[PDB]
Amino acid sequence: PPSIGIAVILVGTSDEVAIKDLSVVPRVELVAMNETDPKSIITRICDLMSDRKIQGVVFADDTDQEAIAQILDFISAQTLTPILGIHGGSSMIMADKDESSMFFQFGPSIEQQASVMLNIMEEYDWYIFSIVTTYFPGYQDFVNKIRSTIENSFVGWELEEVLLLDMSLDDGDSKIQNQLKKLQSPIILLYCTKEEATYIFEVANSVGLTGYGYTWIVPSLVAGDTDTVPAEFPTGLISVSYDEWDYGLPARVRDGIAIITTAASDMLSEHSFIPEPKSSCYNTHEKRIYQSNMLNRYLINVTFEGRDLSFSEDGYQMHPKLVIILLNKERKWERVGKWKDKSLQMKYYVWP
Amino acid sequence: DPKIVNIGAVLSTKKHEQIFREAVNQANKRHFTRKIQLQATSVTHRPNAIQMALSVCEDLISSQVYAILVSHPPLTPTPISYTAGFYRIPVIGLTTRMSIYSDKSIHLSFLRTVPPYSHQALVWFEMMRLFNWNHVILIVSDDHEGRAAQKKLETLLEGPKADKVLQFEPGTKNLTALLLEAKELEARVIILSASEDDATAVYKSAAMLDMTGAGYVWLVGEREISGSALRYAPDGIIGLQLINGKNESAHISDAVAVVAQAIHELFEMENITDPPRGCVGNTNIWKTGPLFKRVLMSSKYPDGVTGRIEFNEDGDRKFAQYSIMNLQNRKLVQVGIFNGSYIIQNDRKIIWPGGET
Ligand SMILES: *[C@@H]1O[C@H](CO)[C@@H](O[C@@H]2O[C@H](CO)[C@@H](O[C@@H]3O[C@H](CO[C@H]4O[C@H](CO)[C@@H](O)[C@H](O)[C@@H]4O)[C@@H](O)[C@H](O[C@H]4O[C@H](CO)[C@@H](O)[C@H](O)[C@@H]4O)[C@@H]3O)[C@H](O)[C@H]2NC(C)=O)[C@H](O)[C@H]1NC(C)=O
Ligand SMILES: Cc1ccc(Cc2noc([C@H]3CC[C@H](Nc4ncnc5[nH]ncc45)C3)n2)cc1
Ligand SMILES: *[C@@H]1O[C@H](CO)[C@@H](O)[C@H](O)[C@H]1NC(C)=O
Ligand SMILES: *[C@@H]1O[C@H](CO)[C@@H](O)[C@H](O)[C@H]1NC(C)=O
Ligand SMILES: *[C@@H]1O[C@H](CO)[C@@H](O)[C@H](O)[C@H]1NC(C)=O
Ligand code: NA
Ligand code: NA
Ligand code: NA
Ligand code: NA
Ligand code: NA
Repeated sequence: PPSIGIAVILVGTSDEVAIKDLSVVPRVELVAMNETDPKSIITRICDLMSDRKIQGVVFADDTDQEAIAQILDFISAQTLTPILGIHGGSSMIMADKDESSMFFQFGPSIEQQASVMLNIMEEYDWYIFSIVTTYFPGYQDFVNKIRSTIENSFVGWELEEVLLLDMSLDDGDSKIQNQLKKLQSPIILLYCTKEEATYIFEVANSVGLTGYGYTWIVPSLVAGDTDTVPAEFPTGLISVSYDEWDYGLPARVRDGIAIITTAASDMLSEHSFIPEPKSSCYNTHEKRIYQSNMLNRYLINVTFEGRDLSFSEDGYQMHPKLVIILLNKERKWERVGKWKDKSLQMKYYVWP
Repeated sequence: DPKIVNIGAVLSTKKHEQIFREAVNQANKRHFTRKIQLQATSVTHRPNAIQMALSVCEDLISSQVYAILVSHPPLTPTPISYTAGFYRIPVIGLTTRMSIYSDKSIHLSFLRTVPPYSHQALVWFEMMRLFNWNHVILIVSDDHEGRAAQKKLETLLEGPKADKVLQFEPGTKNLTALLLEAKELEARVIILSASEDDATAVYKSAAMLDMTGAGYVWLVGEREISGSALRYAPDGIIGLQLINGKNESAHISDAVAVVAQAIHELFEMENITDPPRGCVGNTNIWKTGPLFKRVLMSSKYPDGVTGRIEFNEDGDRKFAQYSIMNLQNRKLVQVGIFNGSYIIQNDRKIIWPGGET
């Protein structure tokens, strides 16, 4: 069989040895990346394209840097090269991906997480709540998901307030503080970034909203690296997390390599061709009439070792086994439940 | 020995680069620059988006720019907006009119000296008040742009009301089903929001349905009376033209005047941090970025070349001036001006589709 070049970029500390364990065959190359700024990531991927001729990229990082998703979507659409954000900032929820994107993420979507949050609430009969978002992309999709779900549930849900915080400006005037004082609900769903959440929480504490009788449910990106716990995060904070526990990095890399290889084998064994790995980022403008995102139809619905690795219409994993986590007294994230297939299985009946 | 505060720019040409370098010089001439002095840093647009993003890092962020001025390329301001946004470095759009740059979520540190096309709804509204067009039909393309105009016109209307709103798929060449639906209504004032090629599609079908003649009023924007849209446009149409909207030189002057004022205003405050020196190895936002954004957003410069510079809640230009254009005997005749707040009719009479309503 012919060979396909797959680059596995690993930002941060990783066990390359543990990680090292069809119509076409992969020729994998593990790449260690030091920096995560736009120039470094763009430059790294572009140099890898220039030498090896890469059919697709598998990307993993250890950061709380959700912009890596945007950088990678940008690189993906411009070069028309498949990129898989398998872990960290690369797998975090994003803005609307490009029309020409080939970026697929292992993490759960905005709407998936929003449902998981309501499933937690239905379980402990937490029907009275408020939503607090920043302008982080998808904030409207988050509110709209809750609202649509809520308005068809023959349950007595009561969405008391929806706050929109502008984080792009300095808060010297104490606008955020005055908005947060509007909150009266025992449950608050917070949609924002980990960086934004640290500020918001510092404020919410001043207004006495982080204490007992106040529960904050947050999405995956606010928890991020569970080993980096901002001091301003309230003890008793509930979050959703993509199973860093059981779906370890080597399994993810293997699955990432499987997706690109299967997709390529399928397109080849159907169209008698695969897309040519373009050897430049500096010619994209010239050769776009010759390129397309054709591989996406094959990348979106790969099945390997019976495991259904299919992706959503928006590029997030279709069926992810999420993990519900609680920030305990020893300021450490604890597993308190699991979300496998439309069903929630919690640890506690009553929270201690 | 003052502190050198750099201002960056991504401009169309070297003439424009020289105009920028002069605007900054003049600013330093006109301000008290014992403490802080400006330095112009600039590049022209790159052939593609990857190269443009790389250019911002290598040529502008490398110089610790406080803001980046961006002219619409002769490619979009987006690679500039994303790279600068990553560090919370404000971007000043000089000629980009697309309403998507008004999206605070995606374009998180962006201000523009030109209004988005959606803002022409402010003119149509004043026009409706003036000519007592209390019932209108709004035709929009089902794209971000078309919906932006609808969302904006609807805001102003919620006196004069929009009897129906009709959206169509961008690229549809046969719109007689859409236009027949519009013909059935009592309202004869048709407002259109569509790209140049989609405006042509509407124009041809409306003519075939005899809806471009006496009885009907066609109220439209700039795109709909530009290029191919103008070749098939009904005689008697009313269009708009943003005065100086394509004058990159006028907008370089004004953006620099505004930025220069804001810089000096910023340094009146304490603990002002410098932006990061380059992209490589920097993943932290500029701590002063958000304050500098607040300062800019709330900046007023009334003696601007393009008029009274002020920014709205989306950092879009307030008090923009437009030419009220009327197609008379296949010639685009200016019949008035929207001065930023009021409609001023000129001594040239409006010929309506046919003659005079
Ligand atoms: C766009 O076009 C509008 C419409 O003309 C302009 O707005 C007018 O601007 C002029 C000049 O700045 C203003 O004129 C001043 O009006 C004062 C009284 O105003 C009241 O009455 C008017 C009319 O009923 C109302 O529109 C207004 O809201 C007030 O209720 C006078 O006191 C002023 O007189 C003094 O100054 C003038 C020179 O400015 C001297 O000649 C006089 O002797 C005197 O000392 C003056 O006449 C007018 O008020 C504004 N109207 C509105 C609607 O606000 C915009 O300026 C123009 N913008 C641009 C960009 O060109
Ligand atoms: C060429 C290139 C492409 C991508 C990148 C990364 C990047 N940096 O900024 C962005 C934009 C995309 C939307 C994102 N909005 C927000 N990000 C965080 N917190 C937020 N709060 N409210 C809004 C918001 C900013 N992408 C850099 C260079
Ligand atoms: C990245 O860090 C390692 C640390 O051992 C170093 O050897 C390597 O040279 C660095 N990468 C670059 C691009 O210099
Ligand atoms: C998913 O992939 C399988 C491959 O066996 C294919 O038969 C199926 O039609 C695909 N589904 C969709 C919805 O494309
Ligand atoms: C563009 O604006 C400048 C003023 O800054 C002026 O030199 C020039 O006349 C204007 N161009 C046109 C076409 O009027
Ligand atoms: Na072949
Ligand atoms: Na193409
Ligand atoms: Na001076
Ligand atoms: Na803005
Ligand atoms: Na006139």
